Amino acid sequence: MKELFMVRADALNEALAGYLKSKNIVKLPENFDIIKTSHGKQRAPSDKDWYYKRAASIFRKLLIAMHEEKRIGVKRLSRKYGCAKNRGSRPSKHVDGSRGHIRKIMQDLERAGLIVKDGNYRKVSDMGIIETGQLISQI
Amino acid sequence: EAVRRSVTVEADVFSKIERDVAKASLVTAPSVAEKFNLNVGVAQKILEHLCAGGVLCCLSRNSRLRLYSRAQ
Amino acid sequence: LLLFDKYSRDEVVVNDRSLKNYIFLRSLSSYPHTASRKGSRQFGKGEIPIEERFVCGLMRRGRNSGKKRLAMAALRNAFIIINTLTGKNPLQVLVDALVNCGPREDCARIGKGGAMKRTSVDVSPLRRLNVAIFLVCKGIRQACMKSTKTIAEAIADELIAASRNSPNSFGVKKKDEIERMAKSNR
Amino acid sequence: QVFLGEVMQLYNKTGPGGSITLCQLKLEDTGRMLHRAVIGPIKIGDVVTLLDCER
Amino acid sequence: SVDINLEGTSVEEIEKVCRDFYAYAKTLVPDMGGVKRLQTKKGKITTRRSPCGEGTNTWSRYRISVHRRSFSAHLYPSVLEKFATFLKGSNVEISLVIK
Amino acid sequence: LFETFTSEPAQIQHIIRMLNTNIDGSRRVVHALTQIKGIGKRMSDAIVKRTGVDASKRMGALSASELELLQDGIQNPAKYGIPRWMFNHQFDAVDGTDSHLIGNQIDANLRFYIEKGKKMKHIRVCRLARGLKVRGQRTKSNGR
Amino acid sequence: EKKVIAIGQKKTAKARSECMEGDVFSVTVNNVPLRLLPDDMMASKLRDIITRVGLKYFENLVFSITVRGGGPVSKIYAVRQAFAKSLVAYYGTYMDEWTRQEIRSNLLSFDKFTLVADPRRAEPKKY
RNA sequence: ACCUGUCUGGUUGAUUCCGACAACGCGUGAGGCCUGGGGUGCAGCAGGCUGUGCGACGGGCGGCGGCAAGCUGCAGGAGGGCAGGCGAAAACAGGUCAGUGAUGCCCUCAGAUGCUCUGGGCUGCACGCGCACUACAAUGGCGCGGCGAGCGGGAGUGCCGGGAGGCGCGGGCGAGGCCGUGGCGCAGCAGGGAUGGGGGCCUGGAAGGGUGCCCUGAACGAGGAAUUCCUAGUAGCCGCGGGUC
Repeated sequence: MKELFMVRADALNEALAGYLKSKNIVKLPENFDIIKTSHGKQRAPSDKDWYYKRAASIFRKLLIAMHEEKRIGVKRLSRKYGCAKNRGSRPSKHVDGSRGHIRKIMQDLERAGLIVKDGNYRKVSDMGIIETGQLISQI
Repeated sequence: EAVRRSVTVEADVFSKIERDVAKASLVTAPSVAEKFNLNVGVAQKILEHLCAGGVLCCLSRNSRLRLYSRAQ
Repeated sequence: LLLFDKYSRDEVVVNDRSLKNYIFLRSLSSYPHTASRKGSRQFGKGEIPIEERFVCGLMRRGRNSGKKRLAMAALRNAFIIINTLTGKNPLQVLVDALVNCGPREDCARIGKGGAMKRTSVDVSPLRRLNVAIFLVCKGIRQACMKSTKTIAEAIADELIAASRNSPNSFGVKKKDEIERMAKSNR
Repeated sequence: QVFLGEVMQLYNKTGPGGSITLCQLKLEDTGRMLHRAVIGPIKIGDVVTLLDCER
Repeated sequence: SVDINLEGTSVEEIEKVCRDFYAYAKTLVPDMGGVKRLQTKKGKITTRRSPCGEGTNTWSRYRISVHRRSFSAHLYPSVLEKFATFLKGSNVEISLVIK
Repeated sequence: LFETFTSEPAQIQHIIRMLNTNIDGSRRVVHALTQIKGIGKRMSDAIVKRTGVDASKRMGALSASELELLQDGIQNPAKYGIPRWMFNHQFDAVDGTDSHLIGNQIDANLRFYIEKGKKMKHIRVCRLARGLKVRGQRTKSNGR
Repeated sequence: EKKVIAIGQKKTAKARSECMEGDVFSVTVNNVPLRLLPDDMMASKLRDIITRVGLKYFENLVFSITVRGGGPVSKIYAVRQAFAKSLVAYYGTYMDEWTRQEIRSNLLSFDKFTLVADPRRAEPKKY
């Protein structure tokens, strides 16, 4: 997927996140407005639509892992969404992301048919390939 | 010395700083916050508002600093 | 080739014959960052560009150690405010800051015997440039620490006030403070 | 008034630290050759600025 | 399908082993693969020198490194046995996988 | 151009009296609400998001209508859909009902805590009655 | 058809480059085109090489640069060395050689590390 | 007794060498050496791997010194004092009897100075001191998006949960940060995270241990006399992994 990269990365993200919100294919949890998103974070995310903006970021990470011909799970994906925890007087150690909402945000990407599992790894499917193709045609 | 710069606009500084930024060549958001007693947070959105009007053209859009100069 | 894609290094006139050897104005990169091994050859501080010598003076006081990308981004901003406040080439206003802040004569203690006498000492051109960099990077940092001034403004504040000699700039009121101690002992 | 001085000869690093060296200094238009103590790093072929107004 | 795997800590011994084995393998087969050398699996132990706390932080680093060599072919099991009899005068550890 | 200027409010009360606390109108509502003893930077993000007042408004600029939308949001946060695990004083020792202590309630709980412990000869409040460090901390070198 | 591979590297950042006789000049470093690089210092350190050599030598040459390892800034000098090394290796293979000597002399006088590796590695002290 | 050898001088990191010399010849140490690091020749094989070599000697050139040793600048060059390793003779009443099935001697051996179990202590605290950690913030902090190392190469996965964590399969990993951007905006303030309260967990037989959530939010606004470390991919900043477990 060479044409994935030939548009701007963050400009892809709200175009992707606004797609997942408009098509209603990712569903909000009950406590979405108060999730720390890691145990290293100090506040909840300030953005009201942070949940979609992450769903665009996760689906982009599965897109590039398919471009690298590599399989990615939820636990390895949380490491990409971890920050460095202010541990008080101790040195600030890197901690992992919150796995719980990442698992549900990928299950909604299975319901839309974007992400189809291959063995024990979920992979991007042809439906995810096509629907990105109209998006990056428009960016 | 404790300073807490006013987070308000009193309808007399806004035309005062609009006359002031029309005077100067280049102004930045912390500079009006020191020359006047404004928070630089409200001073940031004023100069974006004077960029929305035909008062000053946007120079550099960076998160560290947003620079503004007079139009034409 | 132009600095920051905007400013030409070629049309920068260092008027001082003393510092013309050491202020490096040969266009080698659009950015200040050239990771060259010029410190090893014992005089190559006059071979890395003056803006790279300047941004290395910024990244100071421990917490900013080595943050050159932060400094030259905060100089990329600092040259736009300078150029649109003055019209001059911001490299030309930078070299005019350092020739107006390097102390030409200094006070030091010299004695071959056990008794040492404080005497006036002439300053080398490369030392004159080294401590011109040091005095303005102190005044930039100390004026932007616990105030509403940013790093990108305090560069623009000091280097403008250093280029037109005035007691506001921290460099020349420390340069003249140094040279007064030379006349204090001679 | 400041007089610029070109260094032809370097000898005798002195002082406590050894930074200060005595350098035989040429003036441009006159040619008058004078020793002078210079603190920083110096090379033969540099030009130094003197402001002592006495020598 | 034979996988001749051999591991050794001494390198001047394990190079004499692969040399005489390749002198033995070219007598057998010309489709024999060349000797492939896998990653030298190396390990270090860092240890305080003093048996007490009187000295400076004097740390002695001891290292072990085992060198691996491999051979791959598809031969007859009687040839595998005469290969096996050949590599028992060698102190290199020998293990074989027939898959 | 003041009238076409919209974003930041013209007149703001400098301090607001609420729940026996003074909260500065200069701060924005999530940062202003944390001056209340018992409301931190995480709980105030929860209260403003659940109630629905604008976080981008300075707190003194708030009307009395949305201000009473915040004080009941503080008093019973379980009404405003806030989960149990984000509470100050949850799973109580006597009543056993999850709650969130605000203002003078914490110290009156804390004054009750040392008072009930000194009656029962509790060691942990006995060191706290003498100001000694009572957790796993070391007390030879530091805390002097 | 025509394709060369040359590698340049900083501290532990290694960078391959592949130069081909494509339709139009393009530099897609790490599968990302040069105009859409998020790091502008990555882009400008490529662009001043094009400014030094001049755009006429990059007429039809497509550079698909990949980089791995190292940090942010050592990745800049990894590809900057690898971009110039693959440029001169294309002229040495597929074009006339006296221009390649003309180009190499242009770059070596410009900056030494554009075409040769910086031997300066992370050399850690002991305790 | 001792001295010369083992030195007037020059030189070297080196008692390294040049040289003059009642000394001449040797030997340890130094060097040579061994390991890693960069450059590429060949060979073999498949975040590429490991064999074999080459490559630098201060060689060339200029100037000093000239039986000179050498020093110094430049060119060439991937490289012109790279980082380690072994490390002489003599010492010291240096430390270790608490590493030892290494041990002399002295003392103890049944109400034991033996072993083992349980509990407590080694973590007590008006105080003095060493080394570090985190800071005092705007060159910052917080929230998202983007890009992201090496040593070490075993581990991810699916599901539940807000987090910690849990469960079931199971050949299998990557950081602070930086960039972009939103908020705060000089405030003991969204700096700082000490102390304390309530809840959830992990390990273990056992929490004073660790972790997670909420809340409380201390001193500290640049630190006296003093004093440490450091010359280039170094100091510093910044994490990561391993030993312990």
